Amino acid sequence: VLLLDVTPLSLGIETMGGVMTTLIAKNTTIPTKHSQVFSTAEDNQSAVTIHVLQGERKRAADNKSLGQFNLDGINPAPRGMPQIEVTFDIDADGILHVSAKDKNSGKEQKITIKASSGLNEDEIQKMVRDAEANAEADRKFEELVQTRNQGDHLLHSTRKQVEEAGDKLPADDKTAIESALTALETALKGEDKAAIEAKMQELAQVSQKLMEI
Amino acid sequence: LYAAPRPT
Repeated sequence: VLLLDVTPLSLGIETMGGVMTTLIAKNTTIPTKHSQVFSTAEDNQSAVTIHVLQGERKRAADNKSLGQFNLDGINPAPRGMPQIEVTFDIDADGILHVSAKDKNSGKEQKITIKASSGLNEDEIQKMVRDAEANAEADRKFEELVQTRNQGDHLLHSTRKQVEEAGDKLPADDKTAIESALTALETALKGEDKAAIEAKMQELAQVSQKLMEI
Repeated sequence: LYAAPRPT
């Protein structure tokens, strides 16, 4: 064949930290479908939002929003336990169907996005040029977000351990840990990955007794 | 990793 229909930009959803995660790649032939299971980042999250995006940039905020919906009623469970399957399906007429279904509860929600939605030819070209001009920056953004999300987890899991060690943790250890958590919490708000990693390292160095238990 | 945003 010498011509065919494709979807002209990547399609996906916003994930933790403001990132666009791709479910269908740019220039994929239509019709097409793809699913991916996602979970929750923190304990006891019972409601989630699926924000649908078109584009090639790593910051969700720089892509074209196509719509959104929420999924409610998920049993409050530990971080990473919910299994929420997200399915993008584009039919032969360019209509995009997005669904999310929580496997434990069977709760489901969906949206239909019409084929004329999203960016036009000129904005499509501009998007691809902008993503190429910002490729290094977007890579660095994705690496910062991966570090931030790790560091966020380390703060939470450390505070939980401090709480449950209680008395068994010497005062001087708890003082050192408390001060390292503060520093890490500060570094996470900035945009220097190595500063965050350095603060994780300083926290591990004062945490050894806390992980003896 | 495939995690949704935290609650608003």
